[PDB]
Amino acid sequence: SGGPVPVFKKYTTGSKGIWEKIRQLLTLVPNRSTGNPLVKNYRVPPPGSQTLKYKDPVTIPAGDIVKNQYYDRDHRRNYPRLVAFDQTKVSGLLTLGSAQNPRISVGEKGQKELAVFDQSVSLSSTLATIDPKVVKSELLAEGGSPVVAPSLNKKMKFRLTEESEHGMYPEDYPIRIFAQN
Amino acid sequence: TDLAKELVSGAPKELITERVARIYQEAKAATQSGQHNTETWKIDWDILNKGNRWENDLMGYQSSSDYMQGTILKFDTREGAIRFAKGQGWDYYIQEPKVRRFVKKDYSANFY
Amino acid sequence: EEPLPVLRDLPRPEYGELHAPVYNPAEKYKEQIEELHKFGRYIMGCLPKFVQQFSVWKDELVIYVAPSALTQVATFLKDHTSAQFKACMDVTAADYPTRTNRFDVVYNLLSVRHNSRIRIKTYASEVSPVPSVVPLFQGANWFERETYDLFGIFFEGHPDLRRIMTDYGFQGHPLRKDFPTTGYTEVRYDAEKRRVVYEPLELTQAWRNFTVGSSVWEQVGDGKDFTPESFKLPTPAPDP
Amino acid sequence: EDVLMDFDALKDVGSGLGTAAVIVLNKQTDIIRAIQRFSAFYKHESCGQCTPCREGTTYLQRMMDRFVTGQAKEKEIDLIYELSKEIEGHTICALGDAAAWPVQGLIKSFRPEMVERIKQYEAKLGESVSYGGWTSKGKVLDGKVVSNPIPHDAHHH
Amino acid sequence: KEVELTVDGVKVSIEAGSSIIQAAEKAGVTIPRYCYHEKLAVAGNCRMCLVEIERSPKLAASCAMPVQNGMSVLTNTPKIKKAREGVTEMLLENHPLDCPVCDQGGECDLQEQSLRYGSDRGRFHEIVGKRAVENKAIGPLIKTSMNRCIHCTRCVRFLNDVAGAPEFGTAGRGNDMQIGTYVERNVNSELSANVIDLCPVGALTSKPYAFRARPWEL
Amino acid sequence: STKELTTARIKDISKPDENNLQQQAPNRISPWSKSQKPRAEAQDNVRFAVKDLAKQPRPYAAIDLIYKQPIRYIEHDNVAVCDGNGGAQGHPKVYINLDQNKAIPCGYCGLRFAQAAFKEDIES
Ligand code: SF4
Ligand code: SF4
Ligand code: SF4
Ligand code: FES
Ligand SMILES: [K+]
Ligand SMILES: [Zn+2]
Repeated sequence: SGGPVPVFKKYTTGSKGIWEKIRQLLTLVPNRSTGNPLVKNYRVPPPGSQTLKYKDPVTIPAGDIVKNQYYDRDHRRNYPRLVAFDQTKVSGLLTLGSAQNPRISVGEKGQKELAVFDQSVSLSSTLATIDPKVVKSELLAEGGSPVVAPSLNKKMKFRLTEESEHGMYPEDYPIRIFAQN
Repeated sequence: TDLAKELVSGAPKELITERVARIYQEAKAATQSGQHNTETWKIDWDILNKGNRWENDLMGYQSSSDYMQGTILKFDTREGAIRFAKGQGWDYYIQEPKVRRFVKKDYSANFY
Repeated sequence: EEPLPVLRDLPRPEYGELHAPVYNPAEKYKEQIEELHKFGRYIMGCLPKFVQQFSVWKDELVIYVAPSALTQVATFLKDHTSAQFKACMDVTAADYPTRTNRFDVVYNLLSVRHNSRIRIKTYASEVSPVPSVVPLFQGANWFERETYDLFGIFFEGHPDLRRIMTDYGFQGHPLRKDFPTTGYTEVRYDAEKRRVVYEPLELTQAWRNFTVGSSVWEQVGDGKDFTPESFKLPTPAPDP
Repeated sequence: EDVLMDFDALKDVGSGLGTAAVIVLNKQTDIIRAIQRFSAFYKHESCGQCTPCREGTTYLQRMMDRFVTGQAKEKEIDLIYELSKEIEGHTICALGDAAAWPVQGLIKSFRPEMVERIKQYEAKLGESVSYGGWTSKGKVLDGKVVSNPIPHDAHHH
Repeated sequence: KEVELTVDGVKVSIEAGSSIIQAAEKAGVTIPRYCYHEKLAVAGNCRMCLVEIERSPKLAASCAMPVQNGMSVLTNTPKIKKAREGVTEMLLENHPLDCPVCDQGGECDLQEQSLRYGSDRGRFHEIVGKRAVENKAIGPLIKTSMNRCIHCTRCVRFLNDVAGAPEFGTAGRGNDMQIGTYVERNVNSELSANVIDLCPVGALTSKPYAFRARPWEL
Repeated sequence: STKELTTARIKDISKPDENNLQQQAPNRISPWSKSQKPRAEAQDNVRFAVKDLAKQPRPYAAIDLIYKQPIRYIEHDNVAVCDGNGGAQGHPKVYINLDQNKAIPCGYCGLRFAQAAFKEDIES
């Protein structure tokens, strides 16, 4: 956790000998670092004088010579097509059901019905004349309940912590720290 | 459409009086065999009879006083371009693209 | 009081060949696609008089309404408990001169309630006014002030509409496609007049249009179908 | 063991009775060099108009010569198999199909032999060879590949 | 006369005897090609226009296969896209790394089709090296860098048939096939320089225009 | 003179002098491009009226330097491979064909490669 750390465990220059004892006797919080980085540790091999020979990293499926056809991993051309649902298609889905839950006849009798919603069908009329169970089953939810706005993050929850856990300002300060839960 | 919409655009008067725009569809390039840049209609302005480009004396740049030299508009229907040109009150002229004439091509024709 | 480790010298993990799964990034939005589709339809059913159409892309739901349907749909999405979009984040536009109404005014609403975002699209022409949402959302005062400055859209009902970005007495609305990127004029300090004066534009190096060398081949295909299997009209099966 | 000379019975086991030039060998020979010689034959005899066989038959030839000396990598054994599939079905005349089948024949039935050849060369040379044959120190100096085993196996001539 | 066919679900009505690629180009489906030009005789050697026909195992050169009636033509099967990347991986096996110094840089069909239809990685690290050819001198107007030729015969078909200059042809066999004039002689036609536009790659470029501009500037 | 100082030549005529400020480069008199502006005309300008022409940048002309290199000669192979003698810090690897009886320069580096068997005729 983020508990206080002894000063000699931080990479900054610190006093030694008699001055260390003076520094601990006079400072308010003896484990506060001066902030001057250790000359012998900080950036000691400069970025231009390293020893690591860099190698280009390549994950196997997308960098392999084999089993690596580009059309498998060509996601830029598998983008979701843009589909706009007008009132007419909503009516057609509402009256005829969906592809998963068909409510359309078969053969030429069905092909008659689909062609009905192949041209303009205002949705105001469709709701006026249809089974009230359809709205409770298709349009609304859970037996007539409304459709709440969907959440971008179903795992977004919060909970209240206390200073013994979040380490920040005590209870008197006018802010509260929220965890995940 | 019918309104003199240019009176609200704040554009300088010279685009109405002194410049000529062109409505055209870009032609297919001889070098490459692609046929995609020739499917959208574009509007470009004619160059100026003087002061379109002149050599900067110091560094040899290409100075210009034409503020429409790097302005090309894009459309997807020919009518939208003409309607938009009409709305602004532009003195345009349309360049009808050429249409390639169909000729059937057969592998066997090399001997027959 | 042990001496500090030299983090340069401490051992590092060894890896052989790395493996990372390849899968379509658009798949992980699948659950979000259905729920926006349901909630998009819900708004249309509640207000068939206004919602022309609705569209879903990944995790973004758009509602397309007329200019005369703006205040109604905005109010519904603000006050309805199922969709409490109290916060309006963005008001903007876009210029498509090919269409009869070039300007396309877009609103983004945020629901801190249910952790959702919705988008309203409403068109406009150069002279046709659009209702102002300032009476509903006070945060649109400056977003509408900016759209007029850069698109010239008439906003009906705005308490104080004026230039916010461009100079005072600036002629023309910059983000319209017909407005050249370098504008029409430029300023300099004139010795005779003892003041900074405007002069017509004259570039020492004319802008170079490298955009002509664009691709002559179509670069991205027709796309892929990701509609939920509960929002497609069923195919009438053949008879015996 | 039960091979019966037919236009199709030999086809079931992947081969065929094309010109009935039945060849019988013994275990005291290296089939890698024998198949390599067929690859250098179809290359030298391909007319050279279709792209897959004008170039791909050179792709096979440039790789079997590294196979016959074992200067390759173990995964490159199945790399050349993917090459042979890129040739078949794309050419005008059946010479392209006839240049890829012998490559599959070596891989299909004599796979461990190619691996042993590569494992020999690792021990024989002492330093493992990367993709394409490049040793750790192989580079280009004043216009020639240096510090690397160059396979002058293109008939020299 | 016209035969009604569908290409990827798009109904096509063309004159009978036409090739598949013209039918596809009328339906809007784009079929990549190098060796097919709409003013030249049909050769079927570049093998890039391959499609799949419903009643066949064998891929069809859509630039050569004449159209049928009721035929179903596929162009976007995973089988086809595998073929397009295979062919692309073959043309670039011997192609030089010349794009920076190549006058065809921003307008080369071997670049745009490879970008669109080929893979994004190359699998050729061979130690023997690529094929090298000597540049042939055929006059003061055509600058030849024959390392870059993809052996598509547009130059040969144009000069023989359209231009009427039979001194240009393919000399050699297989991996040593060398477009040119065999002996050293200049190409003599008033229309000889149109070959510069037909050559899809930097093999034949303008000599007066050499090294002076890139196509995105103009 | 102003005859060599204003026209480009493949090779100069007189020996270049480093102190002559009118030369195109300190190691070359005449320009090396048809469209390169001569240095004599470039500095005959008002902006140079009160300058010190000896301190203006005068990099050594690269055309004269590159022809001071020897020709690489390849042994029993007609194809040279060049990569800029730096690998990942050079130019892309390009293969040069040496069938013709001449020294073919590299497209990027400008190094000239030939065959050993052709050296005697080339060195004539
Ligand atoms: S497949 Fe046949 S026709 Fe095509 S290049 Fe090879 S040998 Fe010639
Ligand atoms: S022809 Fe095209 S692919 Fe080949 S070097 Fe030139 S630009 Fe590159
Ligand atoms: S030189 Fe050009 S036009 Fe002629 S075959 Fe080669 S790529 Fe085609
Ligand atoms: S375009 Fe058909 S094979 Fe070349
Ligand atoms: K060319
Ligand atoms: Zn070089």
